[PDB]
Amino acid sequence: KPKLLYCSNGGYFLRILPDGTVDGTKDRSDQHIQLQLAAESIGEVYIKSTETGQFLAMDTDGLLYGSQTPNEECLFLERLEENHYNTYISKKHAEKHWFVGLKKNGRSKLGPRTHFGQKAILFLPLP
Ligand SMILES: O=S(=O)(O)OC[C@H]1O[C@@](COS(=O)(=O)O)(O[C@H]2O[C@H](COS(=O)(=O)O)[C@@H](OS(=O)(=O)O)[C@H](OS(=O)(=O)O)[C@H]2OS(=O)(=O)O)[C@@H](OS(=O)(=O)O)[C@@H]1OS(=O)(=O)O
Repeated sequence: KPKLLYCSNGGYFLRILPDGTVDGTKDRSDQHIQLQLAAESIGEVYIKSTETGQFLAMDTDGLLYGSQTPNEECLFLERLEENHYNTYISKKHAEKHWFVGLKKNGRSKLGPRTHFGQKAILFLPLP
């Protein structure tokens, strides 16, 4: 079943738009925020648009984008927190510790600027 991913940062909702831009919006009633993430392995996720069909990917520059094709850059790893919010990692760029993050202006974040402890790094699934 669907889920909205609520970022603690500014109270936005991860949004994959059809062109492939990933940002957050605070208009919970929007078509593109509905997200469906399936576990493809032990603590390994795939978040994907319920509407457009595309995927959450992060290129080798740290920019999260929407991909048509599930490809090596679509597996983020889930990791529950102490406060019960998640934290998704790029699996291709784990080494680096590049996460999924939104800024307080909506602009998605760059993997090479996601540090453990940011309020950006935390997302919390809602129905
Ligand atoms: O463009 S911004 O809007 O982000 O304007 C701020 C630029 O400064 C950064 C520097 O990078 S950082 O060292 O990793 O922080 O971040 C600092 O300011 C932003 C601005 O907020 S805003 O909502 O984007 O307008 C804060 O970003 S955010 O994560 O809060 O959204 C940074 O906070 S934090 O690092 O994430 O905790 C803040 O730095 S700090 O809190 O003092 O450490 C760049 O934003 S950043 O990449 O998100 O950090 C901004 O330039 S950038 O092109 O947006 O990256």
